[PDB]
Amino acid sequence: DLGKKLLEAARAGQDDEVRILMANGADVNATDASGLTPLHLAATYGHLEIVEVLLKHGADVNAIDIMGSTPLHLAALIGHLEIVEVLLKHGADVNAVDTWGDTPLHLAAIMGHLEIVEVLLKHGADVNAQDKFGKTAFDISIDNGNEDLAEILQK
Amino acid sequence: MRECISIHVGQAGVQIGNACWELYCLEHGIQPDGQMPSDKDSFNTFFSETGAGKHVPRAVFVDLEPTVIDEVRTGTYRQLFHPEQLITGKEDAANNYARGHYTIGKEIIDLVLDRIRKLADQCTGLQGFLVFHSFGGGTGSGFTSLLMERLSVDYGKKSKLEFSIYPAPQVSTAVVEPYNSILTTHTTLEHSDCAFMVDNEAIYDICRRNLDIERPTYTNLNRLISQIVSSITASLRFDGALNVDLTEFQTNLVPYPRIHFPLATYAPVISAEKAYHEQLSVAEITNACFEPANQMVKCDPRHGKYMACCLLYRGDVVPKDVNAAIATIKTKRSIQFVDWCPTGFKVGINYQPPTVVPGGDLAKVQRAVCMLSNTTAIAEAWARLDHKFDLMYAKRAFVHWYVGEGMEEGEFSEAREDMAALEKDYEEVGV
Amino acid sequence: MREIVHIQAGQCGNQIGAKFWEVISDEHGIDPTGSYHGDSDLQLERINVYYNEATGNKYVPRAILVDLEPGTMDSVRSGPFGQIFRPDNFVFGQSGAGNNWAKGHYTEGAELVDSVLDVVRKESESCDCLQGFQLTHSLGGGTGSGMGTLLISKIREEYPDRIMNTFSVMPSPKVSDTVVEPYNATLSVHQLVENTDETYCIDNEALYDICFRTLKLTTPTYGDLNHLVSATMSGVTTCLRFPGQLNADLRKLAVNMVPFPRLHFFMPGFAPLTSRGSQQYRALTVPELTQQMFDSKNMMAACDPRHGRYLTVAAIFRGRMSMKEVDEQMLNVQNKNSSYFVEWIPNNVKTAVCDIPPRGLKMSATFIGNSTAIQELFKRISEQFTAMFRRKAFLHWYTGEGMDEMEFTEAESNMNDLVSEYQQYQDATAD
Ligand SMILES: Nc1nc2c(ncn2[C@@H]2O[C@H](COP(=O)(O)OP(=O)(O)OP(=O)(O)O)[C@@H](O)[C@H]2O)c(=O)[nH]1
Ligand SMILES: Nc1nc2c(ncn2[C@@H]2O[C@H](COP(=O)(O)OP(=O)(O)OP(=O)(O)O)[C@@H](O)[C@H]2O)c(=O)[nH]1
Ligand SMILES: [Mg+2]
Repeated sequence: DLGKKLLEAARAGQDDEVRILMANGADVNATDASGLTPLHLAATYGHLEIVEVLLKHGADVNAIDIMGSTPLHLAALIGHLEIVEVLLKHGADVNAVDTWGDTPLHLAAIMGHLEIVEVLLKHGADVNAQDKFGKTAFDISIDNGNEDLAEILQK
Repeated sequence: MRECISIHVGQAGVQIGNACWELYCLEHGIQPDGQMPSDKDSFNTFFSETGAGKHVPRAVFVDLEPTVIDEVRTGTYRQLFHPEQLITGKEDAANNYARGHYTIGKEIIDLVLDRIRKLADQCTGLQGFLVFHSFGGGTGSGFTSLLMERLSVDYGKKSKLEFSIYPAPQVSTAVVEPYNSILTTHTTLEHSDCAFMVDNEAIYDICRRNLDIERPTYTNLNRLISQIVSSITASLRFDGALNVDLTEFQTNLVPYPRIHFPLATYAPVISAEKAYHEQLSVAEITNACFEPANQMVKCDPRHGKYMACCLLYRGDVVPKDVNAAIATIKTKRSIQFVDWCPTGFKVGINYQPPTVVPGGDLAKVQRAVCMLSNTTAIAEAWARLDHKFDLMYAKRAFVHWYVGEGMEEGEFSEAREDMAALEKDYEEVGV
Repeated sequence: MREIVHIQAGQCGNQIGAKFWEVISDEHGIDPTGSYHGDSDLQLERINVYYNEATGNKYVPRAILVDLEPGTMDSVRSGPFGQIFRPDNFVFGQSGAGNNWAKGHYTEGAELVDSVLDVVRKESESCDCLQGFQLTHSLGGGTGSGMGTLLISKIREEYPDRIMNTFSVMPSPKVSDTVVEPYNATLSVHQLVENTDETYCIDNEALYDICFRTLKLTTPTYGDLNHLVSATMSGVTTCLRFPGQLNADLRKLAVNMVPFPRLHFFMPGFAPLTSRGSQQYRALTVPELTQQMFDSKNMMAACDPRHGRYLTVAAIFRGRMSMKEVDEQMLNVQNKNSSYFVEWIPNNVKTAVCDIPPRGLKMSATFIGNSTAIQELFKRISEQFTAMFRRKAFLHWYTGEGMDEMEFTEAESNMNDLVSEYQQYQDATAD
């Protein structure tokens, strides 16, 4: 099965191996045991080129894993701003909610990726979105004392 | 001769001991090298004599660190003390009672006992020991209580008198000082026959207004403390009729062995800058002995009852002036004694004026008086300590520092219970 | 209690550690060659605390420089005092850790940690009265965090009675946007809770905020942050390098500042806040220095003290100033902000005054506080950790080095209990 090979080729960042497996019929939307797609692992490990070649060959930009994490969730969490913009331009749900109530704005705010926060707000991120604990991205900024993030959310 | 051995534990005990022995030599006319030109009687209770006419104090200086005692080894009285009587460790108890009692203190206690035994072997008839130590220090509380326990075994018949430094926040160096104070009081209670507390706050305040010292330091406090301690031990080093030995201290001031904390009051305390002050009369200094602001421990004897009261005068004091001044106190002021005690004032007069130390903040006085009284109002000082103990112990704060140095946590409650019984002991006497 | 063995692990540990030696050597009058060049006796009174006297008035810093990548080997020598470090104390590895906490704690760092313990033993056995160890390191990396905590555990197992002090640098996305740093910090904090006696929380989040907002530095560099660190490390260690009575050693400071074993993470503060290359007439008054020490914009950790309660506080004042004025301003802030101090620990604020101010300053004020508000710092790292751990992001980097996944949950559980402990004592009343 070439799905497990494409999964690890997308994680390791082997662009040439991703293009070869795709031509050999590898499941682009294959999932590991956690439900992670090659687009998930590509967006997690900062492989922008593999992210683009995946979306160009039928990758579900809004695929969710077992915990409901989208590639935008992980890209905003790890802080790959370039992958975040590419995912958003390909139809990524900016307000996707995972199993913990977190939106891509929540993870970008918690991790201090202020530039990703500004891009998510520009693309329609719901500031009123609450996690499972009743906290919004603005609530996290106040609770953590992150004044720089609070001013960004106030625009 | 009925000799007395002084023991100075910790920094407070050593520094105050250094000020006391400086004052003793000045009172007895002893040069810093130990030579006294005016004969070489009664001063022998505190000083031994060598073949070369050198008078060595019967003093032991013990500290778990050498910094403070090295000042005595390289001070003005470097040649005065026996060099082997200056015992130092390398690591202090860190403000931990358990360190000075259970761990670090055990590494030097047997050496301290052997050096004390060497001094006791030079005594014809040892009275006992005067122990100088702090309440809040790890050594002054931990090692002292351990030393008091050991002295009770090797010298069961000898008397043990304490000069204790009550903690005060203005000069305090540790937050666990209420712990160390309560822990050392419970373990020393049965091993001490008489303990003169020195409230650092009372001495601090007297230095502030009575001496016009803005920020008093240990030097200012120790010079005043040594003035009071010398007034208490003057009867042991001079001829007299009141408190001639350590046994009389318990007989006159200690009706029950548990309530052995007499309140000391000294008067007058005049700044040296007012050298031309008018000489205060016997009645004025005697009335100042009942003013709460002249006392060594912050309390209100008007709120308590007297079980004993000794008046030790120094200087131009005619005994008929004491009786007249005492007859006015008994009549004018409502000074209530306990019903089971003679409503009387024991009076001892040393007709030599008090000696002022050069460099001190005290002025020369023609007459002074130190009042030793056992009043139930000193339980207020215990209450202030026990409250600070209860506030911290309720949350078990800083307790881990003590259990980590070979001390079970039950000793905290066992010491706190004994203090609750001590406060109760003051209640059954005066209601 | 005199000599301290300094250790610096990782890039940040050696960077802020070299700045520590550069700052205190200037205060002690020690030039990079190791000779004395000052004109004050207080600079040697306790010079053996951090320096070893070598040959011909040469003071070699008792420091050990550790790292996994050899790039920092030439980085310290490129500095001013790079030649003052002993070449024997340079224990560096072949390959770095790459921000992998497991690489420093289990694989690469564990392979080289035995070589560091050899130099630690060589410096410790050359100590007359070693009081403990101090370690500068960051928590976000792999060497200073993963191996630093391993060095702490192995040194504690070898010297259990010694004080384990650390200058730990908390990570922040404002300074380094590396997402695995919450992993390394949480695993390190789990180790610091069990194996250190005193930890100075130097939060990079607060360092960036002071430079960006207060100092008005648009682009603050590591030198701008380390300027605040070196000023803090010099202030918090003032009582250890100069003659004093309060907190003069690592254990007495720990006994006074650590009421509970796990709550040993201090919030340091410095006043006045100054940037390098731009110092101006400070002329800060004692009340201005007092109000700034307890201000949140002056805290080295991004925590609002007004949101928590002070368990213990040690204030250090440097420079020539009125001792009485410091006592009044200290008692005034405690009166004005009475609700911000725990009531069940009386006299929990301790004040020390040193006559030697730091470089380029006439008046200085250093704050050392054990505040329950430090949970805000731990909660921020916990939320960043939980955000990463719930998605299992980059978890293979750690488990690939033989590290168990349950160690992540155990570290997160322990830090969550630490936050719960601070909140528990934040809500406790005297009743
Ligand atoms: N009056 C007076 N009090 C002192 C002096 N030195 C210390 N104290 C007080 O004693 C307490 C501290 O105990 P120390 O005597 O310094 O300590 P120690 O007995 O040497 O114990 P460790 O050093 O902790 O092992 C505090 O309450 C101080 O205010 C002094 O010279 N005079
Ligand atoms: N304040 C301050 N933080 C620093 C400095 N150098 C690194 N850091 C912080 O330390 C963290 C990274 O740890 P480092 O010390 O660089 O790493 P290390 O301990 O050398 O470990 P490896 O490089 O992974 O082998 C990040 O949070 C950086 O912001 C410095 O000079 N000052
Ligand atoms: Mg001491």
